[PDB]
Amino acid sequence: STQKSLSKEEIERYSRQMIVPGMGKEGQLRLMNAKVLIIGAGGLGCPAAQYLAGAGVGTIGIVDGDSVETSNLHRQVAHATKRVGMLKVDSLITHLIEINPLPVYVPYRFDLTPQNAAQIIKPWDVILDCTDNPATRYLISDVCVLLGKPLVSAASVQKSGQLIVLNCPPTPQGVVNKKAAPCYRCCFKKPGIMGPVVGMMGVAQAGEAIKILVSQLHMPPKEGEEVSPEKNLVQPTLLIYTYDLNSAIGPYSFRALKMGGRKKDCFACGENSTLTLDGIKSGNPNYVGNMTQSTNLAPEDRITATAYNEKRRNGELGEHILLDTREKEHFSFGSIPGAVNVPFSKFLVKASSIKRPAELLPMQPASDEAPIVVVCRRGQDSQEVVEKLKELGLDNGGKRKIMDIVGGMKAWRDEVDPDFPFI
Amino acid sequence: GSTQKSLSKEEIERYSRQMIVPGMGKEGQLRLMNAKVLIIGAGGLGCPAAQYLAGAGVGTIGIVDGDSVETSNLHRQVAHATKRVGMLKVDSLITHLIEINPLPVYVPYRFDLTPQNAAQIIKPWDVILDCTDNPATRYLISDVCVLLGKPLVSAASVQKSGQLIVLNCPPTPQGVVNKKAAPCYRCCFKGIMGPVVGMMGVAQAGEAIKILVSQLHMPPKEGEEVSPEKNLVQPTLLIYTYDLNSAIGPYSFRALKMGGRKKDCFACGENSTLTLDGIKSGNPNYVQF
Ligand SMILES: [Zn+2]
Ligand SMILES: [Zn+2]
Repeated sequence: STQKSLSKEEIERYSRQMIVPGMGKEGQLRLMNAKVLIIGAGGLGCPAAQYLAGAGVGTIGIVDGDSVETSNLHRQVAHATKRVGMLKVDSLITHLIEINPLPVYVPYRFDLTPQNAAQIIKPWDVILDCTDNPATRYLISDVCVLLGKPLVSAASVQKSGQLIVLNCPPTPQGVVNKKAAPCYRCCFKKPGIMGPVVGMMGVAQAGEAIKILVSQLHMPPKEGEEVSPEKNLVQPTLLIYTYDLNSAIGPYSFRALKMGGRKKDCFACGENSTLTLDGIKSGNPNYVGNMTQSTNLAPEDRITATAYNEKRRNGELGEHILLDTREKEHFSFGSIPGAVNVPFSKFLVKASSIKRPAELLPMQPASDEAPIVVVCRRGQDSQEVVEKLKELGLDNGGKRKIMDIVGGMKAWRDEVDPDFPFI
Repeated sequence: GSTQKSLSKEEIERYSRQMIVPGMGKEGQLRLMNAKVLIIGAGGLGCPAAQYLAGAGVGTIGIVDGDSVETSNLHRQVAHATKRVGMLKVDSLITHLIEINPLPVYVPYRFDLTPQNAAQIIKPWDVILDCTDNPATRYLISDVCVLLGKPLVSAASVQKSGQLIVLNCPPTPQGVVNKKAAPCYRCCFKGIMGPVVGMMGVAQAGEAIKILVSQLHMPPKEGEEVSPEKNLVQPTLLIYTYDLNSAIGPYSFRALKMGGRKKDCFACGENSTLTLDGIKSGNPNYVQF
C-alpha cells in the first residue's frame, strides 16, 4: 500500500517543493503516505488545511459539525459566500480539491465528543487541534496521550493566538523515568477575532505538521539515546502572536516561550494517573477562557548576540563565565573580550574521559549561581556543549543558568560588531 | 469609495465579529472600507495577504501580476485552483476573493510592474504591499513609495526564511532629515515552503489593517513625535527561519530593530538625486540581483 515512487504528474506538481533542502523525494513520499486529522474547519482549520493539501499530505481528515455563516467569512477564507449554509467540512473540502485533487479527503460531519474522540483520532498519524474551544482542547490532549499521538494545538483570542507541539515524540501514559514531551495539562493546569491572528496560527500549524512528517519527528530516538534538544520537541516552544491594532510589528509581537517536559504529577500523563479511555467515554473527566497563563515555563537556554551585548554594555551579567568553543587557531584571530577559549574538539574528549573525576573540562568558577555562556563559530555545536554540561550536573539543579549564543560568532558579527574578524 | 459614513445591514452582519475587537469598532471598519490597498504580486505572498484583506472588508484592493497560474506553484499559492491553471494569476486570485467577500472592489493590473509604469500603478493607492519576491523590484517599489509618499509593507523569501518590514510609515518627503523619519528599503539594505511564504503574507495583511484602522500612516500632531512604541520611525525587521528537522524554537522568529531614515540614503536622504523622471528613463538601473 505504501507508495514508493512518483508519477510524472506528481513530479510536476511537487517539483518546486522537493528542491527545498531536507525535502526531496523522500520527504515528499512521507507526506503522501501520511494521514493528518484536522479537528475544526474554521479560522484555524481553513489555513491549516489549505497548506497541508497543497503540500500533498496523502490523507486529510476534517472534523466539524457546524455550517458556513456569512459572519465568519472574514476569518474562514477557505469558504465561499455561495456556500453559506453548507457544512463547513463539505465547504472546506470543495476548496481543498481545487488546490490539489490528489489527496484523499475524509469528512466527519459531526462534532468531536468524549464519546467519539478515541474512535475518530485513532487511525491518524498527526493530530491538529483547530478547535478554538478550551474543553475540546483538553479532551484532545487527553486522548492523544492515551492513544500515543503527536498533537499540534493552536488557539486564538481578541488580541493574541498561540501554538505548541505536544507529546511529540509520544510517550506512554505514566512513564516518568526518562525525558518526555509535555501534554496540554502539563503546560496549562486548568484554571471578537481578527482574521490575520487566527490565520497566522493556522498556517503555522500546517508548518509544524509538515516538519513532523518529513523529518519523522514523531518517531522515537535510537535505543539509549535522547531526542536532540535542538529539535525543540521534549521541551517544546509556546508561540504567542500578539496583535495590537495601534502598533506595527514589535520586538514582542512573536514571543516564543520554552516549556518544561512532562510533569511527574500531571493528571493525564503523570504517574498514578486515573485517566482512562473508558472513563472519558463515561464522562468521568467532566470537560466543563480560550487562552490562559502557562504553568511550566522553563529557564531560558539561549541568548541572542544582541541581548548578550546589551547586557554586557550595561554590566548586567555579573559573575558569569564566557566560554568560546572554537578551535585554538580560530580563537587566535579575535574573540569577545573576556572570553576563555575551551576548544570543542578537546572538550568532547575530556567529557568522554569523565566516565570514571568530577568536572575538569571547565575553568575557575565562583558561586553556585554563576551563569555560563557558550559561543562557537555559528551556533551549531554550542547547544550540544550546554547539553552535556547539564548532563554532568554543572547547572547545580537549575540554580545556575547555562546558555549559548544564537548564531555563534557569525551572529555577533552580523548583529553587534560588523568589523569582527570572522572565519 | 472613500466617502462611506455608514454601514449597510449586510456589512454589519458580515463584520460584526471583528468590529467588537477593542480598537476596531465602527470607525475602524469604515477606515478599512474607505481604504485602497495595492497588492503587487499574486503568488505565495500575495494570495494570503489578499485573502485576509478581502475578508476584512478593505473597500478597494488592487492586484498587479502578468504571470499565469502553474501546477507546480499551487502548494504555496493556495488561492488558485487546478482548473484555473493557465489563467492569469490576478484573475484566478480575484475569483477566490470574490468568493470570500463580493462587497469590495477588485482592480486587476494584468501586466508586469516595471520602472516605466511603477508610478502610474502606485499613485492611486493608500497603502502599498510588495509581494513580488523579487529583490530588484523591491528597490523599485521602495524608491517609488518614497517619491510618491506611500507607506510600504514589504515581505520576501530569502534562503530558508521569510522577512517582513514596514517602511516609510508615516511617509516623509524625500530629503527631509531635520526630524525623525521612517527608513526606506535602501536605508536598511545595501525552492520555498508554503507555510513560510504563507505566514509572511498573512503578517502583511495584519500590518496593512493596523495602519488603516489606527491611521499609523498619518502624521503626528504638530510639534509632536511619533510614539516609539508604534515601531514606525524605527521599524522591526521580522525574520522567520523554517527548518524541516526542528520544531519551532525560541528564536525561529528574530525581531531586529532598524534605524531611522539615513541622512545619506541614495533615495530618501539629503541631496538625493533620485527622481520619477529618472526611474522612467532607466536612471537608476534595477539590475537583476
Ligand atoms: Zn501532561
Ligand atoms: Zn532610504
